[PDB]
Amino acid sequence: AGEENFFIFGMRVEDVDRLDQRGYNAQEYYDRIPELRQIIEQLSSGFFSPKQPDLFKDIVNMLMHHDRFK
Amino acid sequence: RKQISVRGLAGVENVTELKKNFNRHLHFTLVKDRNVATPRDYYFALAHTVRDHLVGRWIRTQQHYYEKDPKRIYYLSLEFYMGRTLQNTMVNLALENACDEATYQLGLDMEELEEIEEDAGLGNGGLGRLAACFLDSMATLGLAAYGYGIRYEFGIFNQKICGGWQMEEADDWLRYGNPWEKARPEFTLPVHFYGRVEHTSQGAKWVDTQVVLAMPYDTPVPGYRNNVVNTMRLWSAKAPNDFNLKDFNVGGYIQAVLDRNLAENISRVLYPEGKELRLKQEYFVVAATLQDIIRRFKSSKFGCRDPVRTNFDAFPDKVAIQLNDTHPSLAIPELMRVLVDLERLDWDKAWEVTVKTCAYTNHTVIPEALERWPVHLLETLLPRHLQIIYEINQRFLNRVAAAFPGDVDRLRRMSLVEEGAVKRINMAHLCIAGSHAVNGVARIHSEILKKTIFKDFYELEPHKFQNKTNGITPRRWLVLCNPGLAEIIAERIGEEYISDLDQLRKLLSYVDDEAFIRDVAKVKQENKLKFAAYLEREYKVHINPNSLFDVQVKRIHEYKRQLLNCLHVITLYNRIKKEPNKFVVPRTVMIGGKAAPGYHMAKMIIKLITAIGDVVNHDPVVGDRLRVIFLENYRVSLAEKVIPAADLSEQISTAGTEASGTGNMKFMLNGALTIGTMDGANVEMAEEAGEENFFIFGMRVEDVDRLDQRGYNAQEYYDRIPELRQIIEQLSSGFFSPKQPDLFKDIVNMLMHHDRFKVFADYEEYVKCQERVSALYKNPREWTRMVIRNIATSGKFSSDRTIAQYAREIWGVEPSRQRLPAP
Ligand SMILES: Nc1ncnc2c1ncn2[C@@H]1O[C@H](COP(=O)(O)O)[C@@H](O)[C@H]1O
Ligand SMILES: *Cc1c(COP(=O)(O)O)cnc(C)c1O
Repeated sequence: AGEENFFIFGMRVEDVDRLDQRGYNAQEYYDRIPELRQIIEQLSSGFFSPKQPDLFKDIVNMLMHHDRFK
Repeated sequence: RKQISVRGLAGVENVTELKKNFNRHLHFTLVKDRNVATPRDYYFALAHTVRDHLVGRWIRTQQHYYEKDPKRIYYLSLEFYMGRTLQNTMVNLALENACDEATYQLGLDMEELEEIEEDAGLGNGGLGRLAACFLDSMATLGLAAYGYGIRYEFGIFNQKICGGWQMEEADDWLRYGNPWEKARPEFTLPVHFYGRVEHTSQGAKWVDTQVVLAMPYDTPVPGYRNNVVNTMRLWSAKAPNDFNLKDFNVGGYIQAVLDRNLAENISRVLYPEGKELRLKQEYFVVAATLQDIIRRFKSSKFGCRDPVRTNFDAFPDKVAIQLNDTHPSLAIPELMRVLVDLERLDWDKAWEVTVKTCAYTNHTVIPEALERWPVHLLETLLPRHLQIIYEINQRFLNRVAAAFPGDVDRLRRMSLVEEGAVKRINMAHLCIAGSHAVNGVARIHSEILKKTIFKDFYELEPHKFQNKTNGITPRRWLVLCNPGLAEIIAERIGEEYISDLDQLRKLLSYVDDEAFIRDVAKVKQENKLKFAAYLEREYKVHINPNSLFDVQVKRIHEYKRQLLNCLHVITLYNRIKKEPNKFVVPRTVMIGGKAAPGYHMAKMIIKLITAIGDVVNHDPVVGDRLRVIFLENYRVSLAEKVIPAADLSEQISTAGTEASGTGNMKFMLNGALTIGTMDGANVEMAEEAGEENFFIFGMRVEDVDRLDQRGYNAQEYYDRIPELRQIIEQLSSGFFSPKQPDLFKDIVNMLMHHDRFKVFADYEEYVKCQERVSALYKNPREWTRMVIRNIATSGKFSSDRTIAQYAREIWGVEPSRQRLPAP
């Protein structure tokens, strides 16, 4: 198709291998990236869940603290 | 009739009498003979000779509570880790010397026979050890208490270590009788299941329910020389046996041979998810129990003291119940069903009584571990019950609303009905609302309840949330298990300590008396001495008596961290090998404890410990400077051999996790220095003994939240600490596992990339605090004066203190070490 003709992005295999080697910490991205910080805090307040705000709690921790898939 | 008395049948501290009794029971109770008796047999001759006395005073005490009619207390716990009765009974009734002599004059040795008893397998860990202590303290305080649980027939598993892997065999401790128990077929009760609630005219009726029988078994519990003897009453489930033709359900189909075995295995085993049997086991223990509880309120004289309704108004004056952990919560709506539906009160006169009866001990901190049953699951087998929980719920949320008006979100958090995919009933929140007292079991713990877990229950009900720090009996865990240290502490200050433990501060005088200090150190030389030997006799190893007996006995679970301890032992191993001729204090590291089946991490840590064992214990360069031993089938009678022998108690969990920890304590009283993190019951020990008599280390709860805050990243500790990096690469290459290199792949990876508990983080600090430990062991007079200071301070940890605090601030009765009359 041609590389231009394709929206191919993000990490390739090397960088994940290299981030597994240098330890991946999810907090560090959260503290820089500003709309991210914002939407995680939205998920915890229970923006997207008023009746059980608490409900998405495990998606947060999964990400925040223990995500294999980056 | 008056002619039929307890009276003529004894001689008590009398050799010749007990030798006469022993010969009857061997030949008339046992219908055995000297020409035929086993060791197993001479302990049922002896245990029966020691039981006569144990029951004559039970006869007397129970009559004594009917006549005195004291408010009664009932500890509802699904696990009583009793474990070995001959000696606690011999020493709580003071017949040990007289017996030792009788059996001795007969020509058997009493110690032989003592070891044939298999531990009374009705328990599992913390929760259930505790309950067992509280019975010896509650009898001793002359309180009219009771212990009610299930009699498990197969306990929980016995641990076998085969191929350095854990094999779970079955505990049929019930194999040749348990002489300490009495079967009462005649008080069998219906426990009801499934069914439907037919609401008729004046209420609702719970119709069409399967019935299971609850048979009781009575085990007398002797207080310490105060002549009381209470009861632990456990229930054995049993099938109805109409199953053949009587009912016209069978004949044509006995596929309900099933009903029969699903019923018997409520009493078959301990547990060990939302399982229909766990709830069956919970309801079962409660219900047959609440009919004995209400029965005695009617029959124990109070049938002639009715005044009005044989009133259940006089019920919280004269009965008291304890929910020891959410495993009896159904006692609360089981009681509201008995009062409203079966008796006939209105729902407030029924609730007043229930909330004025139930007090519930807590022992959990993490949300994730509070009890929560699915409501459909309560619909099918307990339909009336989940109707009564919903009543409770409506009203409790209307109270809450009277109080925090406008807040809906609090209402939707405090309710007993949790919502998600699969709605559940917060058995935690049931317990709190149906109670006049909630209490953690250690100060840091009770406060985190009020602060973070149970908080909206404390703004609403502040007064309710107390605490009553855990404690241990001194009789099992110092006299019985340590006659030697029992002996020299008697020399310098006499008995009242055994019956009054903060009286051990008197020992702070002797801190520098060279007699004392040779004698505390000598008693320990000899406790280690015999344990080196069973570690040869009953299992195998070459122990060096003269080493730092480093022990760690915990639930083999990730957060308890025997992988922090595995890393320090690989680090001594490496050290002693890079430099074979440096003086490093010789150690015997010993770890023991059960996995609990199917937990794969745990089962791999038990193998890790034995892999390391095999390597260091066969490395010739090492000699006896280092040995790693896995103790197998840790249970109450090992705990009583290993604890006298320990010099270092390793109480190392992640800062913030242990809620308290009953064994923390067992060690202190037995003179062993504690290495451990600032959490649980370390917190009030490092306060009682003064911090510098303690080896407190690591991260504090403070800096664990902090670590989570900037995100713990294991690899950075990996990249600075050079001995760590070394052990990780040893684990992976299969230095410890040569035939399968890749065998510890999971543990490694765990540590390195997803350890919820921050083992690496406490690795520099822990190796250095141990360096300071071997340093102080290298100087016998100061390590012994630390020890004297930790023993002198044990008092804040008697179960006699804890039980007192129960009797006075929750159950409302008064302790008494006064002797009851009897025989
Ligand atoms: N009405 C009573 N009068 C005197 N002693 C009693 C009475 N009821 C029970 N006991 C004693 O208490 C023991 C336990 O009673 P129960 O609660 O029926 O298991 C009995 O074995 C007797 O020793
Ligand atoms: C006291 C005791 C326990 C308690 O475990 P902790 O780690 O101390 O809470 C466990 N097992 C036995 C045999 C005990 O006596």
